[PDB]
Amino acid sequence: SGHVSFAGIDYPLLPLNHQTPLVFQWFERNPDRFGQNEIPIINTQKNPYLNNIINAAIIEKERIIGIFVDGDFSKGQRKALGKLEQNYRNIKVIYNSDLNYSMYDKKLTTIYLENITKLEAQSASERDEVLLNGVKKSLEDVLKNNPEETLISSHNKDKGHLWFDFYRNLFLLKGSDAFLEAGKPGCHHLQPGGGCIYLDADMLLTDKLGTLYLPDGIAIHVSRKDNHVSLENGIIAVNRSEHPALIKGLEIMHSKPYGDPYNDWLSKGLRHYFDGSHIQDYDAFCDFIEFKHENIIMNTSSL
Ligand SMILES: O=c1ccn([C@@H]2O[C@H](COP(=O)(O)OP(=O)(O)O)[C@@H](O)[C@H]2O)c(=O)[nH]1
Ligand SMILES: NC(=[NH2+])NCCC[C@H](N)C(=O)O
Repeated sequence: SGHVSFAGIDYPLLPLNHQTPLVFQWFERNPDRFGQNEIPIINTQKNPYLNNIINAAIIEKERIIGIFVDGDFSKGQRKALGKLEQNYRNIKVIYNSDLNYSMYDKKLTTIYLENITKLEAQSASERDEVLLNGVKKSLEDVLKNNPEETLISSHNKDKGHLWFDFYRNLFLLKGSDAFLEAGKPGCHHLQPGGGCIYLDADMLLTDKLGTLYLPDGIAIHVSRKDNHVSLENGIIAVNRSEHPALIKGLEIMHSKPYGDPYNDWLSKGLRHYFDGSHIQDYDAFCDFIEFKHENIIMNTSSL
């Protein structure tokens, strides 16, 4: 079609054409279980992820493919990627540290003390003292820990899947203009403030994707098992840099102690923007926001 309507509000279908890079990501918790001249990206029987990205890139030789990487990498491991970039020159390896996220950041001192004030400003006969006393100990712990400790820093390699699911959302905020910001070659063909398409390393390209259309230019993976639907970070595709729905999620991260990429940023951000006030069912959002493509065998890590 040409559009779709949700909550009584109308939403046009926006193009994501074959310029639009596929993004993969690998945040490797440990680099030293790899050879120091091995591409520090996992390619094993249960998940041969390094095979699923190349084959993706081969199926799409004339669309850019980004590999969003992060980990304390040996010089030789960085040149394993280097060989990978010249041996296939649509592939663009991008180091997390080569991007500046300061414009999207916040200090937990700030974030906590905000909530401390909000709660203390409410009726004592109404307020969440249980929470009121947790954010102050979180406060108590960050002071002693480190004055200038922020959201972005917190969600570190130590913090497991919050490491890579947090920075993912940041990446997409920066979108296609991030190929430029690290300095990656032969990316002049990317449009400004342009979108991207993240992929779990395990969503398998089979055949060409083509030119995607979305409600307001955003879609995400939705799980459907067996009797269940969820929204997933397995696929994320936007049509531009700093899409609002994710922007709102970045705000909810700034305005909540203990925000979470999955529940707060991704999930509630999308849905508050799309459904600020909850007129449509959750599922009827999941359907409205679902990313459909027949040429990808979705989320093959469950097998
Ligand atoms: O050590 C890891 C493990 C996972 N991932 C990311 O998590 C995504 C999906 O992970 P997987 O399918 O293995 O786990 P699931 O979330 O499906 O259980 C991958 O594409 C990666 O982007 C990562 O960056 N580093
Ligand atoms: N974003 C994702 N696709 N996450 C994984 C969801 C499926 C999960 N691997 C399972 O056990 O079924």
